[PDB]
Amino acid sequence: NELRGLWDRIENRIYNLRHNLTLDGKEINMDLYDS
Amino acid sequence: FANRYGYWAANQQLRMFPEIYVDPTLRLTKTEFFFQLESALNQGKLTDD
Amino acid sequence: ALQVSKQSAQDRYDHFKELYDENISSTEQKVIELQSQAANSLLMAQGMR
Amino acid sequence: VSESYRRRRQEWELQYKQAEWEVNSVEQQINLQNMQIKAANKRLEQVEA
Amino acid sequence: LDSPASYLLDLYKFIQSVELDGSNQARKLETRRADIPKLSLDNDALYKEVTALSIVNDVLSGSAREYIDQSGQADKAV
Repeated sequence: NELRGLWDRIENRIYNLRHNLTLDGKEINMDLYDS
Repeated sequence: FANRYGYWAANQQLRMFPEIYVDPTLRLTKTEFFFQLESALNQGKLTDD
Repeated sequence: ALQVSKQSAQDRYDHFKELYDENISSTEQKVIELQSQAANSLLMAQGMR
Repeated sequence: VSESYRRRRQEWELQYKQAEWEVNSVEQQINLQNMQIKAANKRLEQVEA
Repeated sequence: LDSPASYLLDLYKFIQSVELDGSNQARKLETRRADIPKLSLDNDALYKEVTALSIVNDVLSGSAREYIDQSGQADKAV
């Protein structure tokens, strides 16, 4: 079960790094408002 | 069956995946010498030396 | 601003399952064992007499 | 000491990250003030009209 | 490989070989309380098997209502 949890963890972390600008949070875009 | 869910499935998988069961925390009989490795590694923060 | 303020309480709450549980670890057990091991103080002197 | 140095970091870990998120929370209160600055200007011109 | 079924069958094939016989109630009651290893539908229904207390009503009442039929006292009365 550890192999299957491990390879899925690295796939999720690559997806996050491939977006970058989240850091799984929201670094770049925040507090903006309109109207 | 005293306590049930997850506890039952572990009856097989804790034998059927040996890599779950392998750890340095063995049933150690070698107490006359294996303590003489650990009492030097018995440090809170340490280095490669 | 109300949706932002929620995290001030929620981040202060949801960490603490790492402290109201797992409140002990294997190193701070040995901090007791090497004190209570002095139960041999019934035996430590007897070869004197 | 090996446990105490491990326990110590957690108090500063929480203290920085809560303060960092209140540095995030205060940004809404300063951005909100533009609306009352606009309202006061959109108020004054009506008495002149 | 392991499943809700491998947990259940490890009980079911175990209770079958608790064989002591004669006048004793235990199997007589269990077979009167009838259900079987393939009750209804199939094992993949589990997510839609989520149900309220209403599931119990026909297990009690559905045998109970047979008394007028069994005794022969009435039948046309629903």
